[PDB]
Amino acid sequence: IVEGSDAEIGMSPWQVMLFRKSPQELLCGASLISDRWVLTAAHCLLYPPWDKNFTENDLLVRIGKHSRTRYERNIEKISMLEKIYIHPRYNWRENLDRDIALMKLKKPVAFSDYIHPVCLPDRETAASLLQAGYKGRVTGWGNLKEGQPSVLQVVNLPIVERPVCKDSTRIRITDNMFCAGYKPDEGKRGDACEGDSGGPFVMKSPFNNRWYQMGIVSWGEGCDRDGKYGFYTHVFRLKKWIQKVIDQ
Amino acid sequence: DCGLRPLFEKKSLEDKTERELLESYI
Amino acid sequence: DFEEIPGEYL
Ligand SMILES: [Rb+]
Ligand SMILES: [Rb+]
Repeated sequence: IVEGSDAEIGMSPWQVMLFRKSPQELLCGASLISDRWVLTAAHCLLYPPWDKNFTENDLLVRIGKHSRTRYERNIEKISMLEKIYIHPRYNWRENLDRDIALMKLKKPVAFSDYIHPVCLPDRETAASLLQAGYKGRVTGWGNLKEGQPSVLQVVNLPIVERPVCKDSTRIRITDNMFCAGYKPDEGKRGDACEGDSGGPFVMKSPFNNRWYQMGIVSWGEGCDRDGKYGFYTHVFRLKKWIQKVIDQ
Repeated sequence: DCGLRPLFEKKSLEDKTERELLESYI
Repeated sequence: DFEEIPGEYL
């Protein structure tokens, strides 16, 4: 997060850290959607252009964290992947279309004040809140610069209109993506940055007071570049795949 | 139980920037 | 830059 602010304690309890066992480094963000399921970007696990192809035995899920680097004893919970699922049609070759994976944890995790899952939108929720001008919130331990937080950062950002998104890049934007960020004019900054991918884009419902994850941090070009925006996976468009792997 | 925070929503306490989100949903 | 995690968890 570039131009974000320090998260308050317990502000994002669904916020999960994706951590490399060896060498021990942060890979990406992710979110907790249940007690055994974690939602992240597929590009966090698999990206052939960069020889990246992480396995289940390769990583650790750390939930309940505030601090980037300390091991928060008695607060945070570290778990093991029982299995990883990438969307059969994730497009790494062209545009990172369908950048979404599900992780099944080796054991259910218990909820505390620091650990609590986020809701997944239902069709009418996505309809009323996934609108241009409406702000969503991203959190992450990623670069604060186009360098590292000591604590979880937040930034609130507006969703931008499809046309403006399409005209700011050369990449082919699909119906499974939405972009978010301020216009150079609005002259407000903030953006995800390296380290932040796979974390959640979330909105609070004005009807029932809940937090809904609407996007996943996917791709962008630079951090907090003018006229460029963040691309996020459209979680409701992929909802039916998500239910599929969870019941099956 | 989804989306209601143990420390905020459940104690009827607001975080310090949520109002920025709610005010935008017109 | 990370502090040592328990081996319990590896
Ligand atoms: Rb274009
Ligand atoms: Rb921007």
